[PDB]
Amino acid sequence: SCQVIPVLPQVMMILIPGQTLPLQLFHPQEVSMVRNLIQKDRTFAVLAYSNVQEREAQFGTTAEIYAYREEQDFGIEIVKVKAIGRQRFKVLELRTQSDGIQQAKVQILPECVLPSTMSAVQLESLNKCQIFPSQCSYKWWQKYQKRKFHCANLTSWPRWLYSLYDAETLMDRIKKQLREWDENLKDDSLPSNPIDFSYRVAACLPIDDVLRIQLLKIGSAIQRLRCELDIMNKCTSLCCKQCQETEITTKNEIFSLSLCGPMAAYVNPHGYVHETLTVYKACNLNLIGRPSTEHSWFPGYAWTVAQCKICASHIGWKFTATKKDMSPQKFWGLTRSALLPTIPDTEDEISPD
Amino acid sequence: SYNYVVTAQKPTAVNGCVTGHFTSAEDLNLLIAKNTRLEIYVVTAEGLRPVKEVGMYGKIAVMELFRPKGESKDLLFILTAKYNACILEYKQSGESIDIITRAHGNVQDRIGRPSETGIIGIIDPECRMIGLRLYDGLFKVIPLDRDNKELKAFNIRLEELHVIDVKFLYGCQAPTICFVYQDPQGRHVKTYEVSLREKEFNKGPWKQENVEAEASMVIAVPEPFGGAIIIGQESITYHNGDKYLAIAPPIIKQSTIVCHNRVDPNGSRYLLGDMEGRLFMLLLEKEEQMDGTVTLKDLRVELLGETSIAECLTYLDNGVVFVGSRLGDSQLVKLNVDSNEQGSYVVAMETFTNLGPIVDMCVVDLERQGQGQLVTCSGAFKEGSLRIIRNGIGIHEHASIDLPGIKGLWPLRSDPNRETDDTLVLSFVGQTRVLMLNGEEVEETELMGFVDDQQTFFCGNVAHQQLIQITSASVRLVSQEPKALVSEWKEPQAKNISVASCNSSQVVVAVGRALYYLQIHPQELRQISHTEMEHEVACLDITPLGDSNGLSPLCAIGLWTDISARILKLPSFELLHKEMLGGEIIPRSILMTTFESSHYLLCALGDGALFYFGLNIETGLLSDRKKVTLGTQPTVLRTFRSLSTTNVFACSDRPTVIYSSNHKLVFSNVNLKEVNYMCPLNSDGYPDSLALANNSTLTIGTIDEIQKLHIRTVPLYESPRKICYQEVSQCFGVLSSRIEVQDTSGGTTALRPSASTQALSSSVSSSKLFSSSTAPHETSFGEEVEVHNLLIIDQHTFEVLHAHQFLQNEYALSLVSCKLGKDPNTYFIVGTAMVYPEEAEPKQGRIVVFQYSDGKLQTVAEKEVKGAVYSMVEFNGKLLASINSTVRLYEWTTEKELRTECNHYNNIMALYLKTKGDFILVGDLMRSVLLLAYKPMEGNFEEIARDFNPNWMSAVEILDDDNFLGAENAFNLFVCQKDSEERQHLQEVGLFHLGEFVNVFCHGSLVMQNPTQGSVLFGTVNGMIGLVTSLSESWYNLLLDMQNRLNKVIKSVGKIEHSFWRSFHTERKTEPATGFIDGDLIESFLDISRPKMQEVVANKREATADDLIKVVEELTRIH
Amino acid sequence: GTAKARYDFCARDRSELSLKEGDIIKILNKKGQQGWWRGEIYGRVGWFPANYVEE
Ligand SMILES: [Zn+2]
Repeated sequence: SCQVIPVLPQVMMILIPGQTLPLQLFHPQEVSMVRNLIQKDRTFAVLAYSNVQEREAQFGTTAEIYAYREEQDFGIEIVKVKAIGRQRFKVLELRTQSDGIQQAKVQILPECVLPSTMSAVQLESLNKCQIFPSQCSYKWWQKYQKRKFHCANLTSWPRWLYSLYDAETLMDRIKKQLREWDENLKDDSLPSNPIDFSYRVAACLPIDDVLRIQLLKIGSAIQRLRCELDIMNKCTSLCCKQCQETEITTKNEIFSLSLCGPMAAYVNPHGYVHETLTVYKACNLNLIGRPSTEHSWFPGYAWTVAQCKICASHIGWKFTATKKDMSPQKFWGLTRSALLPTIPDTEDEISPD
Repeated sequence: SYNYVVTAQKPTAVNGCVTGHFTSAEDLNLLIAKNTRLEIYVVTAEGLRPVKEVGMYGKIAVMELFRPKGESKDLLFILTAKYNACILEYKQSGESIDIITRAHGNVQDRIGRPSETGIIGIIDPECRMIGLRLYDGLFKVIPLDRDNKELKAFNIRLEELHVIDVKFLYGCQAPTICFVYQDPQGRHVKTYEVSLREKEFNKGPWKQENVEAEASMVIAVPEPFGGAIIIGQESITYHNGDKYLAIAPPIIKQSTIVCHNRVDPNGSRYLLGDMEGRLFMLLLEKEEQMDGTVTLKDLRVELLGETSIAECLTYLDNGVVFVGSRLGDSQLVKLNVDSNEQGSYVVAMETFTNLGPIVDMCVVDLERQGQGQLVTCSGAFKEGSLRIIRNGIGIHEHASIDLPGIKGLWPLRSDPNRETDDTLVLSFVGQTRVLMLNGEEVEETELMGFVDDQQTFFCGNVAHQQLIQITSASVRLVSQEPKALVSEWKEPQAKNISVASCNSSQVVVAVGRALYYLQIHPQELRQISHTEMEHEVACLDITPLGDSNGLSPLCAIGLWTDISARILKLPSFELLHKEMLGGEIIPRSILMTTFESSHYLLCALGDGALFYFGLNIETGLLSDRKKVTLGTQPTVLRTFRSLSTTNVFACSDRPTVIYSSNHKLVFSNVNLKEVNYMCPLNSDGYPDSLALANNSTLTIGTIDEIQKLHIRTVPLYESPRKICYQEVSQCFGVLSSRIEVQDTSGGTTALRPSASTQALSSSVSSSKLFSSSTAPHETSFGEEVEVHNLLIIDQHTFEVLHAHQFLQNEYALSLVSCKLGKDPNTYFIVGTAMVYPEEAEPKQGRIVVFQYSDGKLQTVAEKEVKGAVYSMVEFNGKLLASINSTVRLYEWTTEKELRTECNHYNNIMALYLKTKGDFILVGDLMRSVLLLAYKPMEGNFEEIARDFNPNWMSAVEILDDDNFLGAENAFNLFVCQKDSEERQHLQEVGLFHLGEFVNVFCHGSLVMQNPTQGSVLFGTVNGMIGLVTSLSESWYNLLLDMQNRLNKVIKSVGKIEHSFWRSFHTERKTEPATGFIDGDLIESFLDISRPKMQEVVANKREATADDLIKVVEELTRIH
Repeated sequence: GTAKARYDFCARDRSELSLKEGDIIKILNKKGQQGWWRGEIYGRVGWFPANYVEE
């Protein structure tokens, strides 16, 4: 399908389906545009810019406005809007209108889905033995793999090879990494559908713009889950985006103080989006000024500006508790917009599937 | 592109078997579903009589028999993978058999997610409805009535989504369905009533009940017991509302039960099969309650014995059980009252060959005979095997007497008391030599009353204990016991005999145009008929058939001018059917013969053409004209039985045995360069042998099994994985993996002895390249440990010479045999991977170079790699390998070591590796085709093109530097062309629904080769061997028209059009078939009747029917 | 729009404008609480309070 869907000018985020896009509009031209999108029940576009300086984009996501909050204050009618990505797309044309707003000619990319790798081998063999409920975890996984991938020996590959491409096994492998960071159950918080699960992981992973662009370019949910695991296992280090050799934090230090994932979308009083990742420790960061509690995203904890040790670029903030009864006593809220996941040693970015 | 694809060996794996009365109400039948084929048999005391075999245009997903109201015999319901429902009726009108379609229709939904437990189709006992479960939460019902021809069915919204198994419950007021389903709480059994009027699920007979966490089988128990049986891993329960009987026997915990079948109609006994290949008896004991109805006393399980790993079982009769296997050979077993010493009531009777799963294969000219052979890694677990497949029928030559210029052969018996043959009379130019057979001795002797200065046309044993000899001078009769000439018929004008033929009781000779019918009686040969013909005689035959078994009432003949085959009555010479033949070539030979039941008239010509027509023994008229060329020199037709069936040997440039299978004539070649004349022989020294004769040598030898393709099986009793050949050492390298249980003593013990344990020489991969502290070995007792291995199996005897075992947790994934660098030694290189259960991704692996010398596999090099080695190939004297997502090229140094020459890191796993010259086609399990190239001046790889479409992929091959064949999701084949401007992407130029899962592609052919470009064989999971050969566009354009024209005339089973069946299908994408020609459809042009060919061939180049016969016949020679 | 800077204000994130007294900032937007206004000094774009800068 094809649709000429409008584009907001102030948006600089790379939106993933399912991910929320917070907004705070001061200009009345884009406020009126937002309100028209409510009545006509149309979706706007979020262009994933490769070169954001000269506004160049090849892919994106159709965001639908799901929340609007007009706050008529003494100064100006300030609005707060939350939107949600729905369908991925390819950019065909950028029709810049006389009002300074562009109407992108969009081609909706199809959500590619694939059946179980064992079902493509045979039709009726091992059908009765396939899905099982719920003794220990090791004994359940050893027999689950041997009973589900019993057809694998009929092909030119082993049982363990197909486990690297099974959606259920890939989802569980990710869940084991996520549970180390967050102490939340999958039961209702994380979805069971591989498509929704892959996009949920993509949104909460601390990754740079180019990784999100290549992750959005992926069509199959199976490939997306595999690429996400490659980032988690290979990129066990987050560095400064400006100087690309300044180690700030590692994978083993990621945790969730807020019970809403490790990296949530927060906004400052000036209408700017900060995807803050919570980590216990964060080396090579200079603290600027005194510890403040004004508009504190983590109440009780005091924030202090944390800039890079070499290039002094804004990376995040140090959060320390005021009361001794709090647990933990200290953590760092690092913004995604300034972190580069670096593979340690001396190898550059690579990721099978 | 333009590629042609034909089936070299039909699928052998069995995926469904039923018993009923499909052919006749009295005949007990056995129906077998060999994927895209249906076999029909009759249960007899000997075994199974084959009746019909038909080609279904779809993978048979469900197969069931049923007989509704107003039906004399069972009707067969079949549903295919593309959801094509059909009700087929068997109708035999005389000696002709036909499968007609009573009702047909496609039951595919507009939008539907296929269920995890495949397609489940079941029929109601009273034949009131068909309950299908194609998609999750949707149960479709077809109304079974004598009116629904198009099969319009209704879909019902089922709240239960994850249904494991479902069967229509026997003994009910309304059509009830019993099923076991899974939900987040647990596995439970539920029942519903299916109303056709309302189209909804009303409450069933009994409440929902809980079942075992590993319960996955439902059995519809028939009257008088009723209810259902639920089989699980440890427990077996019974459900009849009030009663809930359950047993947990220890004899069933060793393996998961996977199949079942009923023995008694009432349901007192049931046969169950498991994954380890065991056979069990489930006995429903019956208590005698005095109120007429009976109650279940207790369930009893007993182990009968060991059988092949059965996908489906079926009880035939008198303890005879058919075992339909997917992994191993399907077999026919007998259950005895008394068990053998080992304690097994199961005794095998017959074994049916199954080549699948063909996990790997290679083409090797083993006997250097010019014709290639195919050795395949077949089977899995105890069913592990290696099969050697070759085209043609072999001839095991024993004698070789040099006698050039033999013009006829005949077996004789000088002594009457002996049943065996002791004389072999040979004819020569103007002379006749006689040979004696005292065991293996052959001496030139003289038989009394047999003239030797005349050329003989026929001689042999005849009625009243006498001997006959038809010579150019006259017909002679010799009394067998006193050895003397007793009667001699001579031509009145002393003319020579031109053509003659004689049988057990009659003698028919001809002199130019004259003909004389004579009869064999004690010491006399009396002339009865005297008839003149239109033109001179070309050939004659008087072979009697099963009309009366004595004297033949009909006679066959041919003419010189106005060539035609004619039939004559013996006491008169009435012209019954004068089939006129075309061409300026006379018929050299003619023969009347029986095949299974139907009689045929075979007529051969000087140009090598052969005509065959059905002939009725009473009327004497011909039917179904079918012409086929075998050789280019005149053909000689003689009969021989060999293994309890009449067969015809056609001596010509391409000698061939004309035999019958599936009530149609088959023409399989014999592996001999040329045979001029031959006859069957049965001497003491040469028992049940054949006497062949060519331009220079008389040869006596035993023929092979009369069938297309000769297959030799080598049992290993363990899973083979890869195979390669090493010509220098005259043996094969085969990766294998036996399964040893974890011992309580801290070791390993195999469940049965196999190729890797029982070897001449054995060695362990003693190496420390991997440290002990890597992953803690935490496997409890009874865990399935896969012990990988490399076998050095011989190429002549196929004996396991060596079995090198790898390290603990080591998995061998690739194997090649080649000379690397400037080293003259040929090595066996194996790529491995360290698989620890706790680790998900393989972070360790190695590459081992081996040298088989002094009967022991020595280790030359050992290169450790940080990843799994999935594939390796020889590349211009440098070893190319795949470590996780890295394509590395190694150089073999002068100090025998592998140094890293260059690396190419890709963003896709490297599973497939194929090369042609300096081109490298890499692939992934998710269809990521990537073409790389090694520039020698640069010294590293460079990407040329790629096409990353998300789809499952099983195999890949390079046809040429531009075309790249591959197998993809939902049993399809595709081709990728290179437009060498836009060059960095591969153009997909081929789409074809094969219907088989290809595990391996291999370049080569199984033809002698003393029309089409290239030759690629392929091995599938269902044991089907196919062939892909590329063809010109002009030839594709011609054959593409034939595909559309043949579909209009060929009566498809279930009325499924060829276009839809062979069209691409991956659920989301369903495009038509392009860049491919279904060779099996083209080959069926010869099977259709003669008037149908004129309709097909309707419209410089002129269409002519005969012209297209030669083109289709040329395409059959490639396989 | 001239608008001179009068007091030094250090930016706390990538959205705020790092300021040093003396320079003129081209006012792009002039609406917000506590006089927080958007501005650009040719290159860098960001917000700043009114009690620090003067028109
Ligand atoms: Zn920095």
